[PDB]
Parts: sequence; structure tokens; C-alpha cells
Amino acid sequence: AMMNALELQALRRIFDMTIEECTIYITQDNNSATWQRWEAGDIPISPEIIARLKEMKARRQRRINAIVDKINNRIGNNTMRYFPDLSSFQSIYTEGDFIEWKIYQSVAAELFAHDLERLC
Amino acid sequence: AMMNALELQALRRIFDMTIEECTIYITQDNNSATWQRWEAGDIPISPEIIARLKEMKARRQRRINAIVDKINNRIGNNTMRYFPDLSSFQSIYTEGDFIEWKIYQSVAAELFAHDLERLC
Repeated sequence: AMMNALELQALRRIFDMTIEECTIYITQDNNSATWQRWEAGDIPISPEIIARLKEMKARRQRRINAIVDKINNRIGNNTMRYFPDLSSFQSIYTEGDFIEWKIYQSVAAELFAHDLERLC
Repeated sequence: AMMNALELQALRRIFDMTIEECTIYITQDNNSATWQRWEAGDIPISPEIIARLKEMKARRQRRINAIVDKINNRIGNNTMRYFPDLSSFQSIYTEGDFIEWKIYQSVAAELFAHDLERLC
């Protein structure tokens, strides 16, 4: 089944992004009007954007899998940085962009919620 | 180690709540300044509040585990309702409150991110 309006809203929250940020980094056209129409279900989501979002979900899962793989393959105090803003993220990942930062943050928050990592 | 400012920010965002909502529904002190200072790391978080946050974290994990544990035996498509506002949430969970709603939504978004449930 085609990605629907509710799932779009859910993804935005999973990645902790505002509609404005989605129009800047995902659709890359600053068109908030169209994005709101999508979340309102007035019109179907552009197939091209669905594909972009699905690749973000995939990147997120691979990131989580990679970290979890290292956790249960080792033992000890697992702690990871949590970056409130992009600049703090770039102090460590000097080549990281906004989307990379949001994916990282989403993963860090989930891992902490599952009691798998402490944040620093 | 006691819960720190970063973990407090992480939980607020995974539950998709604004600071104002946290002051009304979690601390119930209606004082954003206090919460902002906690997220800024200026003042340690009140132990009472840390406890409340850990319980929400525990409730979240319990709901996730309960659902994922029965996915393979579920009859029909793996779909889950996504509720945009508290009122819609209460049309199903008639005794549902703000906190249960936020926790539910967090769980729904995660399961969708993990491709375990489609949202409707």
C-alpha cells in the first residue's frame, strides 16, 4: 500500500523535523503548502518523495543495526553523544549534513529509550 | 549515573512533546524556565521528575515489547492506528489521557520506522 498522510506525519516526528525543515532538506523547494496538503491527505504524496523518505528509513535502520551489532558483540558501558544542534554534531562529524544529523539523533534517542545506551 | 540534560531532551523529543506540555503534564509546575534550565544542564533534574520520566520510558518499552511479541500471530494486516490529536485517540481509548496518548504515538512511530506496522 502507498505511503499515506499519517505515515508522513510519523516520519517527520521520528526524525524530529518541522514541516519547514522537510521542505528545505527533503523536497528541497521550501514548498510548505504542498507538504501540508500531503499530511492533510488532500492529495497523494509525490512518488519521488516517498522514495526519498523510504531511503531515510533504510539508512536509519542500518545505523541502528550496526550499533546494536557492536553492543551485543561486546560488553561494557555503552555511551554515545547526543547533539542538540547541528553545530555540535559537526564538531565530531565534520563532514555531516543536516539529514545525517537527524538520522543520528533519531537513532540515539531510540537506543536510549531502549536502555541500550546512555547519552553524553 | 543520574539522568542528565541530554537524556531529558532525548525523552522529550521521543515523546514528541513541547517544553510547555512537559511543564503541564509531567512536572505540573507550569514553569518552562525550570525545565529549560534542566535541558541546558544548568541545574540537575529533580529526582522526583527523573522517576516519572523513567516510568514513562518503562511504559513505552512494555507497550513495544507486547506488540512486537504478538506480531507473528496476528490475524490480518499489521496495521496500527495513528492519532493526530488527543480527541481522536480517545475515540478508541475512551479513558485515554495526554501521557498515554504521547507514549502510544511514540510507539506507533517507532514500529512504522522499523517496518513492523503500517499506519491508518
